[PDB]
Amino acid sequence: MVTRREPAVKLQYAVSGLEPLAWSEDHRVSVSTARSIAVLELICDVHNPGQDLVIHRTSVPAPLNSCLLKVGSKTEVAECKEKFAASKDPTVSQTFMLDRVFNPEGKALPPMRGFKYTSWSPMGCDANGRCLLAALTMDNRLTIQANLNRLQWVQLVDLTEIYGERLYETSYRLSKNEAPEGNLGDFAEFQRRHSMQTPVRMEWSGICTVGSVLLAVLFENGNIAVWQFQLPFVGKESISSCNTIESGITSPSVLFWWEYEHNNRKMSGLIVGSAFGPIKILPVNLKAVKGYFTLRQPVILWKEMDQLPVHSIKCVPLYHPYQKCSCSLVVAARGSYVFWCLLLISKAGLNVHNSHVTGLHSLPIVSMTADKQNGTVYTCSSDGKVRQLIPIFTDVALKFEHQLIKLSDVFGSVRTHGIAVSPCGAYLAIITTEGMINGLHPVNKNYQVQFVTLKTFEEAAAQLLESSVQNLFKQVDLIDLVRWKILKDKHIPQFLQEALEKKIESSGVTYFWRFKLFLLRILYQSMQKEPMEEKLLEIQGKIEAVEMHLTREHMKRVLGEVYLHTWITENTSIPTRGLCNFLMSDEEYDDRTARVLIGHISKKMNKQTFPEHCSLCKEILPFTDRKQAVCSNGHIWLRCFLTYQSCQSLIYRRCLLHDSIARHPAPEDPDWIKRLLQSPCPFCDSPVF
Amino acid sequence: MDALESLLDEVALEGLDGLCLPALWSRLETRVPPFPLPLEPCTQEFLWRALATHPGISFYEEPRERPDLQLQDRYEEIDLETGILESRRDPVALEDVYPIHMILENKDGIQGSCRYFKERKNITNDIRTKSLQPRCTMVEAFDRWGKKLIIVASQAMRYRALIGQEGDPDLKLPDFSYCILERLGRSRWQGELQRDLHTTAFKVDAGKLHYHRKILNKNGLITMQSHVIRLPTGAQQHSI
Amino acid sequence: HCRGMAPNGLPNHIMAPVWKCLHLTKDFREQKHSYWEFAEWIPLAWKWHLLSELEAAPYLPQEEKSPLFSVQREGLPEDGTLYRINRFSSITAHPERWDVSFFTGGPLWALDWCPVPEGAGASQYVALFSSPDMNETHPLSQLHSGPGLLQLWGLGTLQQESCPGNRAHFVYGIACDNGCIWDLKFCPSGAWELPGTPRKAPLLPRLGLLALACSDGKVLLFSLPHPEALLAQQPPDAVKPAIYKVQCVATLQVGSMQATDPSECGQCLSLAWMPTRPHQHLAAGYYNGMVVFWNLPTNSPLQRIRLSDGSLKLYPFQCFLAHDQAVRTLQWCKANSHFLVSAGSDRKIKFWDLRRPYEPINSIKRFLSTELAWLLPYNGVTVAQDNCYASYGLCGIHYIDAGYLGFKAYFTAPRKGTVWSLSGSDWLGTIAAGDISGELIAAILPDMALNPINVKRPVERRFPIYKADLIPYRTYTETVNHHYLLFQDTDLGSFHDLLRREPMLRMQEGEGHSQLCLDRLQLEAIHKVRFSPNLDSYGWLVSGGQSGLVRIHFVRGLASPLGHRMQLESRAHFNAMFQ
DNA sequence: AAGCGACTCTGGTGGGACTCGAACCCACAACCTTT
Ligand SMILES: [Zn+2]
Ligand SMILES: [Zn+2]
Repeated sequence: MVTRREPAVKLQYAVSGLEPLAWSEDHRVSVSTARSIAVLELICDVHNPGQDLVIHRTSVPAPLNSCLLKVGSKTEVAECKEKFAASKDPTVSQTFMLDRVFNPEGKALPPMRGFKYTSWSPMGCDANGRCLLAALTMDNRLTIQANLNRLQWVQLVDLTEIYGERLYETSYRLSKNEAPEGNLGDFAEFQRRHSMQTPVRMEWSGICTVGSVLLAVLFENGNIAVWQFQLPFVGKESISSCNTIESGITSPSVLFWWEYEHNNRKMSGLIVGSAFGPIKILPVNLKAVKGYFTLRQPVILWKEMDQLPVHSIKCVPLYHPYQKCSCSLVVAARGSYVFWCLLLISKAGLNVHNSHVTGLHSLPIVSMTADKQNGTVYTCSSDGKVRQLIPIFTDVALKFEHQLIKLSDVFGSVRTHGIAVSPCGAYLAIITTEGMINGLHPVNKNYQVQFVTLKTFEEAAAQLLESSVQNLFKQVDLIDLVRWKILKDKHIPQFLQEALEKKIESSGVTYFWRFKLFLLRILYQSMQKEPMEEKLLEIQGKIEAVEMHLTREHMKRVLGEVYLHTWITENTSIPTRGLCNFLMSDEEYDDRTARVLIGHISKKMNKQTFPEHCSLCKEILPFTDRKQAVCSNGHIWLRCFLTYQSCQSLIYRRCLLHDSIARHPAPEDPDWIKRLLQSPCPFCDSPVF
Repeated sequence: MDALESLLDEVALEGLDGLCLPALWSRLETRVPPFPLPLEPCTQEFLWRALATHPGISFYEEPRERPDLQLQDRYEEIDLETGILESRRDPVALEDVYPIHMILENKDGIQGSCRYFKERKNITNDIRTKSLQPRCTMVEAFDRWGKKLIIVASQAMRYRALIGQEGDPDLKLPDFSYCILERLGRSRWQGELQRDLHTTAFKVDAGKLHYHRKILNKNGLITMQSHVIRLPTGAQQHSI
Repeated sequence: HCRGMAPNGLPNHIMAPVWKCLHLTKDFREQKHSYWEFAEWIPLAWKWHLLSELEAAPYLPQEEKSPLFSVQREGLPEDGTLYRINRFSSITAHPERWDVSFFTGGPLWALDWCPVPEGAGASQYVALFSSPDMNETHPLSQLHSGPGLLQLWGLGTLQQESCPGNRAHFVYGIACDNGCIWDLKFCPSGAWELPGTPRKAPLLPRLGLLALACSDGKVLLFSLPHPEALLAQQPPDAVKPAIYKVQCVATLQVGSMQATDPSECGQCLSLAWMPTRPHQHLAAGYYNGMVVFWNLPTNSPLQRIRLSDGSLKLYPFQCFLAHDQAVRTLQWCKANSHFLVSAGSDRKIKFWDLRRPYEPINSIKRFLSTELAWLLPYNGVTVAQDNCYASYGLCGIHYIDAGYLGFKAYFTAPRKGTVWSLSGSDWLGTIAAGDISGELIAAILPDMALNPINVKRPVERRFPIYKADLIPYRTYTETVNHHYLLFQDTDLGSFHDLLRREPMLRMQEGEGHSQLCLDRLQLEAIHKVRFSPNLDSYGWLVSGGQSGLVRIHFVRGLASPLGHRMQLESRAHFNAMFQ
């Protein structure tokens, strides 16, 4: 099952920071590196025959200016820094001069502007339908990044800048009665004012219901700042609150969100793990949203303080077959071991079980990933071992069974600096480096990202047919396995065709028509893009037929909403009569529901024309055809594939696959089409941006 | 590729030397795949607004009017014997529109060839407001500046046009190696011959061109073929 | 800047940092050492089994007698005799100058002073390892796992009244089946107690805790009894080389519970104890470049297991890939133990913050380095180079600031050969370094809070201790049969007229111009150098090398009234605390 | 005067980039080369 996928991705700069590889729900892979964040965007390319992974590459630049954590007045801090560095005590003086938090830049110190950590938001956080990237530098600049156009990442906000000012405005006191304004000239208070705002790691919540998302930032002193962002996130404008909770955990290493549901009651908390070993779930006692609620009291998952640093945390929702109820499985990397804890609400409240699955590695675990759909864990160490670790349900709680996957057999002797798993578990991505060659060191070090197939084509095909999520973009990594097979064998495997026809016959929801359209477009590319010409014409005819079907279903739904809201007698933003004419144009499709709907509409429609005009002419556009409109002067305007209005604006939206086009919403548009314009592309479910 | 992107792509496939307005229309008319619009005078105003409203495009007045482009078509593509010969059939080597003058060691990291890079002046804020509203029509712009109006895409757009979507933006190249890549880019479908690059584009030792070309091969930004030049001697020459 | 000349003949502005370092080191140890640690790890007589003569024979280093040598001492009449001494034997100290020389039977590759609390006035010991064979040489990439002997040598108490007529005594050794030892480190404090401590017959008073970096890839931790307590248990007629087979307190090795997969880490190359109370962490550097930390007290079932013999096996709590090549040397920061430095054969020096191991505080690429010293009062580290990549005439010894002060590297001493080993005296603020040229030098650093570029003539701050020459008379026997070692010793009694005295001219004609010799065994080469960490004997130094001779020197000119002042006040305080 | 801490002034080497010298290769005309 595990075999390499063809393109290795070369990295220009050293891999950098904590747990440096991640794979977003949006199929963008980020590697945090000394001079950038490289982002690898996986495209199920339907326009080319190449069997490789089509990886579009972008990067976030490293900052040009080093970040100073604000601890006082610009002069007050300067005299303090002189005092400590000049101190004749070896301890005070060397503690100041060695710790890079106090010294983010210097005369002979390398600048720490590369990236410490990165976290991907859920989808829908961006101004487009996409996810945001939270990025942390090693000089503690925490920033939120988005790729609004395709080409260039822009910083939306710097959260360290805001939080520094908000601490300064409260004299670094969280409760104003609780502490003095301690003198900055005391090294303990000086260190504290740095420690209280040095971010360790951060994680996004799920989407809270108007949408909202939280971001929890963990600080070295055990404070956590819970940011609340309004969605879509557009900058400082969307920051609805910041609230700091004092965890009290000493030397906190890692953070993750716990979110859980039982009896449709929502609950949530923050799980936090110390570098000194223990793991605890905090109740998030403060939040503004009304639909969620929070855990009542902290629960201790591991108490031992054995100083095995909790390097990573992941958790997955599960349904336990024998307890016959939903439960949450937590897995945490602790040194070379995996700690696991299963959390199960019952009539007793929380029932909790835990263990260490042991003997996995002879070196500490350098990265960990959870297969969200199964709880399959992967774990990795710099000796190049990767171990697949399968949760098996037990009459109470779990057992874990595990196996090594031989990267030696696919890449040879290799070092692995990180792993990530695709959102459906289709691929494992690995940061490979030159390994020890028969006990010799490699002379030259070159980081790469490499991919291996975790699933067979037959399992990817089956899981797409039985897909509960029923959106192709949620499953680009599975349809890429299907794509690879079709391009490799230049035919659609018969069992997939037969099963898909059975689904289209027995269910026929537009997801299966979208899946058919994908297979046929990849088939067309496979056969070199006159029996071959006859076959090309045949399957292109089939593509056009199913492409036409998906169009009718969308047009029917649009008119099936024009009929429901107040009649737009001015015909303001939809070519209603043109669409009615287009639907009535043939008797070939018998669907009475459309034919009566256009009856009711055409009864209600105004006798005034309200035609669409070509802006270069102020002459009518007839609405002859799906894709584009033309006028007597010969201008050609594309039509918005969501609303069929002509995209005459100098900027308009394009699908991720460029298979489809959409208009930008305007203030003249009613709310209901401003919502309609947020639909994914009707042909490929990709963001239309 | 979309029509509006195919415009901005063509502006970015010329180097840092950019385009004149008549050169731009010539580039769109000679494009492959074909440009979707008929490029009528009203359309040229629409496309001009698409440039002026785009924040990455920028506009300059150069000290002197640029020559117009030749018919670039390099190859014979016919034979009287069986088949056809697609060997190079030499046009007149008229004065090059884009002589090589590399922008070395630039502090902003922008790279390419431009003979007037220090001498031309920005007129972006004359052609558009800082709110990106266009201040001039195309006919007003060409009336006021003629061929002295030069259109240049931002470095980020220009470098993207050389590496495509699968290419890695983090890769810096030496200025000489970038200027080789840029000299390829503006040739579109009919790449420069390595013979011609060292003989007359860069005017260097073949060892120098090979050496600086190495990095483009190593990172895989370019593709190598043997090709054939049919001389007026009737004999025909091998070149890369 | 303090004017005038010290009575030892150095300028006061050159000596003034040395005098300051006494107070700074005393103030540190009062705060961050302790009088007792690891109270469970105490020696038991039944864990020390005495080997018979027949059983010890595989372990003893194989040369039964030293090379012939003679020692010439500056300004004395020439001796002219050739000495030769048996394995495990010592010449008598010279009556004026108290240098002692003893022979260990093989090339010395590890060496440390047994640390003793201030004022104790104890007997002073060195623990050392000398390889079994003079000419065999071991690859880095492979585990060795052979036999070897850990040797403990008593030097006497090194009081002024004790030094005339002193001799080194081989008190005992431990026969190890764990290959050669590449590093030795004692627990910095709290390991030693009075030999008169009343303990029940199974127990023995504790001399120290000693960690061994073994060439088979693990660290071994021993608790050492005082010799008299062993000899009281030992039979009276026993063999005079006391060779014991001893159970470890713990074996420290990389791995995990039930993880049968053998670690790639390879040989253990270097050690550092945590400099500060309670010394609970021990670090090691490995051939694969990882730095590995063990939490010595750990009860946790995930780190500690007890073997059937009752010894511990400890797995690490933290490891990280410090270097892309063998990490040859570690130093752990005394002033704040959140920080550590390492250097590896990628020829980078990397400073680490152990709270944040993902990126070093500072990486400086340099020449290939053999050992580091981190003197307590100075923020930077002094580095000994292997010459193979340095520009000719610029190879030597460099002090390098960790980076905040931003000074250029300070070229403390040019050396022609590779400096094999380096030791900084915290008490003296001086540094000593051994060369394949067979020369031992010492150097006084300036106060490195102040910019070194003002040090307009560094040569006034360095002096030779001795140089070994081969005098005619590729393998050991062919070299020994045809050469003898002329040791030339400096008059360390004072540094008057230093730059005109012949040992300095000899050294200065060595520096820069002399050519390295490669058609011989390098029999003169010095491999380890160690200043005493103890306040008693603080002015003493030990060194040894390819000859398997080990030599002790008192740097009388750097011993000082403040050291005497501090020794007596510490004696009084110690005598009040323990009686 | 004698002394000090910047501020220079002087010979020497390496780091990465790049000139260097060589064989290797095209396709043609010359014709030696063959039944
Ligand atoms: Zn028109
Ligand atoms: Zn689409």
